[PDB]
Amino acid sequence: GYEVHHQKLVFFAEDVGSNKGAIIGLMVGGVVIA
Amino acid sequence: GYEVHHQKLVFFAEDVGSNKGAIIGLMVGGVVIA
Amino acid sequence: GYEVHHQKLVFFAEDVGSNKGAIIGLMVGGVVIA
Amino acid sequence: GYEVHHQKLVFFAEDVGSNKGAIIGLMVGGVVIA
Amino acid sequence: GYEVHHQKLVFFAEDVGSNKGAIIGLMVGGVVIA
Amino acid sequence: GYEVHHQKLVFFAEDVGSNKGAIIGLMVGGVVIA
Amino acid sequence: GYEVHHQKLVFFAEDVGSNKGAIIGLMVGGVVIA
Amino acid sequence: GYEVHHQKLVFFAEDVGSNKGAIIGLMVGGVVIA
Amino acid sequence: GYEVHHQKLVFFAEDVGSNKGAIIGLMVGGVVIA
Amino acid sequence: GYEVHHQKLVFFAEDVGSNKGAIIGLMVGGVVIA
Amino acid sequence: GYEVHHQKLVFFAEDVGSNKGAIIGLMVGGVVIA
Amino acid sequence: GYEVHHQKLVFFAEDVGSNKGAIIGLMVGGVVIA
Ligand SMILES: CNc1ccc(CCc2ccc(OCCOCCOCCF)nc2)cc1
Ligand SMILES: CNc1ccc(CCc2ccc(OCCOCCOCCF)nc2)cc1
Repeated sequence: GYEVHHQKLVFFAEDVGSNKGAIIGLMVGGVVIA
Repeated sequence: GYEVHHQKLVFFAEDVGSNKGAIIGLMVGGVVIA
Repeated sequence: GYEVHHQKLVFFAEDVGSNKGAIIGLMVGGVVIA
Repeated sequence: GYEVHHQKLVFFAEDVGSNKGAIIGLMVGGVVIA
Repeated sequence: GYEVHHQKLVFFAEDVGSNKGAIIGLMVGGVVIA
Repeated sequence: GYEVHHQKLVFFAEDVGSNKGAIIGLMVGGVVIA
Repeated sequence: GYEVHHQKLVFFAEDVGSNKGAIIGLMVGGVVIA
Repeated sequence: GYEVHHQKLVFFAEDVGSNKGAIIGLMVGGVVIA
Repeated sequence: GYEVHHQKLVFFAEDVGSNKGAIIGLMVGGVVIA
Repeated sequence: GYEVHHQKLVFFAEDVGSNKGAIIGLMVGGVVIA
Repeated sequence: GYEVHHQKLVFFAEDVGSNKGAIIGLMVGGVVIA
Repeated sequence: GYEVHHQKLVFFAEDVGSNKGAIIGLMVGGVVIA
């Protein structure tokens, strides 16, 4: 009697342009110097 | 008698332009120096 | 009585253009100097 | 009574153009100097 | 009573053009100087 | 009662053109100077 | 004039014994059927 | 004037014994059936 | 004026004994049936 | 003015004994049946 | 003004004894039946 | 102004004894039946 479907997970749906910095979807630990 | 569907999770729906800093969707620990 | 289907996980759905920095979908540890 | 199907995982769905930096789908450890 | 099928994992679905930097699908350790 | 089939793993589905940098599907250790 | 040190992040400090279920330190997306 | 040191991140500090289930430090996507 | 050192990341510091299940430090996608 | 050193990443610091299951340090995609 | 040194990455620091299952440091794709 | 040295990557630092299963440092694709 269990049913799971059509989940959805997005990080950056739209466009990413002319980036000159640091774009990170998921970070664990770690250092960022933008 | 259980049913789950059509969930949805977004972090940045729209556009990301000319970034010069640090954009992070999910961070655990870690240091950021923008 | 268990059934899972049609999950979906995206990091960058749209386009990525003229990047001059650091774009990272998932990072564990590690240092980034943008 | 178990069944899993039609999962899907993407890192960069759309196009990647004129890149002059560092684009990384998944990083463990390691240093990036963009 | 177990069955798994039709999984799918992609790193760069769309096109990659005129790259002049470092594009890496999965990195463990290692240094990148873009 | 176990059955697995029709998995699929891709690194660069679409085309790769006019590359002048370093495109790497999977890297363990190692240094990249793009 | 900036200095950060001696941070610390733990998920399971003590012991984990005779587990018969699902113990997960950090989960993003994904389904768990315990 | 920037200095970061002596960070530390642990997932399971203590012992793990007689496990009969699923112990996962970090999971992105994916299904677990314990 | 930047300096980073003595970071540290561990997944299972202590011992792992008599395991009869699935112990995974980091998982992306993928199914686990313990 | 940049300097990084003495990072460290471990997956299983301590001992691993009498294993009868599946111990995996890092998994991308793929199915595990313990 | 860039310098990186003395990084270190380990998968199984301590001993591995009397294994009767599947111990894998890094897996991409692929099925494991322990 | 770039210099990298004294990196280090290990898979099994300590001893491996009386193994009766499958120990694999790095696997891409492929099936394991322990
Ligand atoms: C607030 N809590 C917190 C906790 C932890 C952190 C950072 C942890 C970390 C761990 C490792 C790392 O780098 C690994 C370098 O591995 C390159 C090996 O390269 C091999 C070439 F052959 N960086 C950072 C930050 C904050
Ligand atoms: C409430 N929002 C929400 C959002 C998302 C989710 C789940 C997302 C997800 C994505 C992928 C996945 O599985 C990937 C299977 O990849 C195996 C490929 O194996 C290759 C063998 F060769 N599972 C779950 C749940 C909830």
